[PDB]
Amino acid sequence: DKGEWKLKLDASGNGQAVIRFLPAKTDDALPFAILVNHGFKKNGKWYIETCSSTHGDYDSCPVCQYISKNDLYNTNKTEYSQLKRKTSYWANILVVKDPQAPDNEGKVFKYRFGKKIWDKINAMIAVDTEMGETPVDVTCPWEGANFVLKVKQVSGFSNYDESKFLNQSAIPNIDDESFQKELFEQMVDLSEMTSKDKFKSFEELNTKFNQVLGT
Ligand SMILES: [Zn+2]
Repeated sequence: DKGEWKLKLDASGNGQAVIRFLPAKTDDALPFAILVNHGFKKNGKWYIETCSSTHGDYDSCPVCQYISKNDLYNTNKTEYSQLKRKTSYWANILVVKDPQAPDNEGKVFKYRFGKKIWDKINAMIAVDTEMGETPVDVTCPWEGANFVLKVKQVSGFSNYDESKFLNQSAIPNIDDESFQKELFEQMVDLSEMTSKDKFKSFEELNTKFNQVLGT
């Protein structure tokens, strides 16, 4: 009821589903949105904000400024790991199979994910064409491929190692214009996730950052 789809886990902490990453909503759009941010707690307070480096602006981020000016990477590894920028991704997807919530099947939602899954998408296209490997754009409605989402609790964390892409396949009914029109219709504007309004001014961030660090 918000537009975002999530994999629902069981008591054991297991989850599986089949999703289909969708292509760019428009010709000048991208199938993925890249977002960077910071998230850490200090003095009983949380600093959870987007990082202006998402669009190459490190100056407008107080954390990056702090990390850099204090050479934390070299003077305090620990602190560095806690405060370092974190990259995630957004995409539009078509839920194929969702055992835990069958009502999602056949619908389009925005889906967020990390490097572990992003690499699987890229490993499909960044192949060795010198050895004859066939690249595959998994987001193509005709020659893309469904992705099986598998989660398992490993060492207390959600592990996605078993997630993988299946064989290439065209989306069913994709040739039907009405279906195709509705599919792209339900896709949300991914650039919206990285627009200017998603970043607070430097002064506001710095103010919050300082209260979190106690300055
Ligand atoms: Zn930053």
